[PDB]
Amino acid sequence: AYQTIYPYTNEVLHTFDNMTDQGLADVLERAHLLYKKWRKEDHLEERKAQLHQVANILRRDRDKYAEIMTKDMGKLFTEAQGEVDLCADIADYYADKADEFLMSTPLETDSGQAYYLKQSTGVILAVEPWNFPYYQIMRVFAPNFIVGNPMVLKHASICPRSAQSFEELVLEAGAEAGSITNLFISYDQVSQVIADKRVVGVCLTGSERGGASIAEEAGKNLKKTTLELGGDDAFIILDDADWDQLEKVLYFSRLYNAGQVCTSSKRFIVLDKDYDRFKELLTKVFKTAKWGDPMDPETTLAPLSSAQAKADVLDQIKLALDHGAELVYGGEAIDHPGHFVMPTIIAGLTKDNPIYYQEIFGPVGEIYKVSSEEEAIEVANDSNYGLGGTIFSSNQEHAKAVAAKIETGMSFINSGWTSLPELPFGGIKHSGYGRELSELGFTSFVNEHLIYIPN
Amino acid sequence: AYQTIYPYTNEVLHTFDNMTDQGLADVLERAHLLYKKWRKEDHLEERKAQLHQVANILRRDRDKYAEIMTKDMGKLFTEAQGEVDLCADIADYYADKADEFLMSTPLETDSGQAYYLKQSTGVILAVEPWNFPYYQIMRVFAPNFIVGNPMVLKHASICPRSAQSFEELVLEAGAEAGSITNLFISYDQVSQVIADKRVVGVCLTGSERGGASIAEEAGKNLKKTTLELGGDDAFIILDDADWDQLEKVLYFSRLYNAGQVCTSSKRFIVLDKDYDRFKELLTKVFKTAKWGDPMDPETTLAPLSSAQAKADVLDQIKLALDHGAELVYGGEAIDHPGHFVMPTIIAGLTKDNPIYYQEIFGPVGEIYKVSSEEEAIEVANDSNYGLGGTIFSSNQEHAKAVAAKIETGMSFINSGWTSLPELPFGGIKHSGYGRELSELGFTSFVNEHLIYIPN
Repeated sequence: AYQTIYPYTNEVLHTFDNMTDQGLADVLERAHLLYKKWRKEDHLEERKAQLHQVANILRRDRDKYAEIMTKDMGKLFTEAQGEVDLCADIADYYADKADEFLMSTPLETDSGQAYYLKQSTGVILAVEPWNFPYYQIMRVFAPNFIVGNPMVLKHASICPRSAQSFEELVLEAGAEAGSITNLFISYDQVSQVIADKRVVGVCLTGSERGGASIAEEAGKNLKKTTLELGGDDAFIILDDADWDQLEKVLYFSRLYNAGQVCTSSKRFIVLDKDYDRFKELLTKVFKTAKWGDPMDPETTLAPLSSAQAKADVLDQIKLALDHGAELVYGGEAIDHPGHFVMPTIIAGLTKDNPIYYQEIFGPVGEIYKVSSEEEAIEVANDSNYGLGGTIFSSNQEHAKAVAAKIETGMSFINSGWTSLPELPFGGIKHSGYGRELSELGFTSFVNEHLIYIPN
Repeated sequence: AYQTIYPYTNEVLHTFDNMTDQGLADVLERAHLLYKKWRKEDHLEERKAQLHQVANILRRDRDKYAEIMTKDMGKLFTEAQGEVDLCADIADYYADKADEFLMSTPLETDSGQAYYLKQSTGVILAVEPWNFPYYQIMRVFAPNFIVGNPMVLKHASICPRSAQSFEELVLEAGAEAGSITNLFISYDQVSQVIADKRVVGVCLTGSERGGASIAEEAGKNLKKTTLELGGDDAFIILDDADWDQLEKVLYFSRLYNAGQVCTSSKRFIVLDKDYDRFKELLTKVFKTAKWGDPMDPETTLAPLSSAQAKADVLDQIKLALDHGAELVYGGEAIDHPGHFVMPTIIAGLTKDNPIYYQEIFGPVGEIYKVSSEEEAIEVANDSNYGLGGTIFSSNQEHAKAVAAKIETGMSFINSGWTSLPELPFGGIKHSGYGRELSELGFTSFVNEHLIYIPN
């Protein structure tokens, strides 16, 4: 069912009706016709203006959209405001970059005249998750809208107001109906969407189980995909780390969005010499957490997004301890109807402990002790994931050199993750493939169309 | 089932044994360790030199490799020599472009310093087809070898000597064992390879049946893919076409490789006024075909690549006729043990004739009648395919304008298809996704690895 249930109170705020098969067919036809219209007639300047207006309305109504996200999935209102801010920038970015990103590309050849165009292809299915309900949509809506690929959206079951309001936002901005349409549909209907010939690509952000299910169905139907999945990012503290600067980023690095971030700093990798010192430092930082009402500006730790999310995180902590890990800090129950998990730190994970290799989507710090920088890299790369990661080092060339040795899509130097419209975002291994944002995130579903005139 | 049967004589020339499970395990580990070696040690200049040496050996022994292809799958020896030539050029191209294509890319941001690296990812499975046994391998081996992604190859069951000799060629050039390894393996084993954690991407060229099977398995295992599939390219003759230039390219356009080309000119689209003239012109051209021994330099039409290929094409011709199409020319049996199909022209396909929308992988001309340029574009785009195509018009700017309106990945002006190392090759719809060749074909299985240093 599609329901808004506030994670702070566990109470129902909204219930939404499912889309019928005929409603879905009607939406796909409308989207296909819009694709054809944008191919036949030049409406680029209108779409650029409309995307700027999306950003404008997000600015005007920021607190409205921020609260919608908090009420859907529980995140701190301040974090949700920041998410709106980033969405504003992404929309403005792709509208501003439209002409440059759509320009024909000459090809060097002495055999004739050659270039390629960057053209729309059709209707794109976006499958997006609850942890960043707006940002994950905007990352794919903005570039696809600019090139002229209408979008249909299947969002998380627990953020239906976010999903519905996003469609409403785009219509409010003046975009033609069909530019994006939210689909309150079943998994079986999703399969039908993927098999529909009007649909020409699927972009997914979410879990690797959802990713595998969707990518399998897309492959069956010859549909191109991009996958933005989870991570188990290594935050590697080198022998020349600045420990003052280190302390200042730790809370954000693991506890932002209550740790429910694919690029959360999930595996801290620390040298033996520094191990006791880091245990104490991370404990100090985690102790500062104040859980409670995510609408309250004093609150610095949100409840998790659902009862199941909380259960799963608690079970993972328990699994870790049952297989020999050390409980360093926390792990005690929070007595409140909201889906709260207290900041918890574990260490002593060995390779035969399942949690050594599992992503924990909650506020769980993990400390991996290593004996050398070589081993730090080995442990960092001994992962089924490879999304982000951090290198902490006061020597810039040292930091860059270690970063290049990590098998991962992103390396953040002396800092936890961030995202900006101009920076490509994506991973390797079970973290997925393809890139979103920057110019790399513009061409995923464009037809690079060669035109060749031989001499 | 890996067996060379010469399509001219129907004689078995080679039977090969399948690779064992242990053999395959050993190959995958060798490939993985080679990936790690090339990550941890800079061997780019060695690989550049080795790839140039692959080109050197192909040049020196061109006739050997051409004959291998002819004997496997029946193509004209002269065409196979041309295929070798293109392979030489692709190899030299990626070796020459290596440093440019591998350069770090600075990213403009005022929030700090950012760049992304282009790094290898792991072992790539290439699944390749019989119609261009060497060229389809080289398109993916050359860029991946340069990147540092070792390759394992599953080739068509009917070109096993081509497949084995390609591995031998790379070894002869001095490349380290594991740079490419041919796999004589079952579909069971192919699925094993796709599920193996050491394998990080799958590139396939071939039919959409195999493409869908492979992409479905890749998706289930979160493995990135590119698909280069079939086409039903529209060759559109506009009202200002140069008919002398037109006559000169028609034979090649549909009868090169006996029509067994994803970018063959399968749908000729002609205006009412020109229809009778084109019918007799295409008939004139087709009657010049001389079938026979593909090793004989006077032979200008090869047998098809297998008994089943011939049977499939003959069945499609009959399906077309049974559903109301007109037999313009040909359609008569060639009495010979080889898999010969004579050049055949059909017309009068209607939208309820299945052949209107089917790819015929043989020497079958199809003439589609339209009453306007607008209708020609609509017919060209009314296709489950979108790989190549041709616009014929004396006004090249007009041809360029019309080409942009075609839903397809490539448009060839006043000419049939071609391929060059510097030109991207690929399609949309059921013709697949992704691009091979050019710099676009360099990055398919590269980790675009962001390094971000905030101020």
